[PDB]
Amino acid sequence: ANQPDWADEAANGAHQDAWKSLKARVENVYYMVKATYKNDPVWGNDFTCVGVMANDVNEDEKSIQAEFLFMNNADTNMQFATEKVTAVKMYGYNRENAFRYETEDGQVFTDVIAYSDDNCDVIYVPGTDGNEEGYELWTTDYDNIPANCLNKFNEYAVGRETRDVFTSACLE
Repeated sequence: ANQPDWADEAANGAHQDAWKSLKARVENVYYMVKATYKNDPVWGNDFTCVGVMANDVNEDEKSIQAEFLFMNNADTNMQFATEKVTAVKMYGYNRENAFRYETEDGQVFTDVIAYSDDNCDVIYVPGTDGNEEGYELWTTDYDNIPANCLNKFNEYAVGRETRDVFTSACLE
């Protein structure tokens, strides 16, 4: 199958619920505190300070409209954006476990939830089309990292070097 040992629905699916994760973002802001890579087609090159908030809950499509803040080398200050995100299935799952980001002009990019709890996610970025493979970590409070997600993130990102993404310094 060419997939990570953690993509195992029978074992891990109760903690890999993307649709529930997308909707959590409607009630609370999510911030990307750490990642293991620096160039993404969605975030940009040398990205930092990524966070999100969501609206336009569509149960039929399992999609939301996401508003991102983020920083990359395209500009010196905070940038904003709007994209559609849809909960989809990857690695042979019965139940949606993946984030399909869609740009206005139809570009699609899909990341997989490796692990999630009510206030955090660990998100995997397969990196195909020659992109960078790595891991992300998100929480509802950039000052406070939930330990289960951190634990899972350090485990799954083993052998990779970690770096900060959204810290307090982002909002001076």
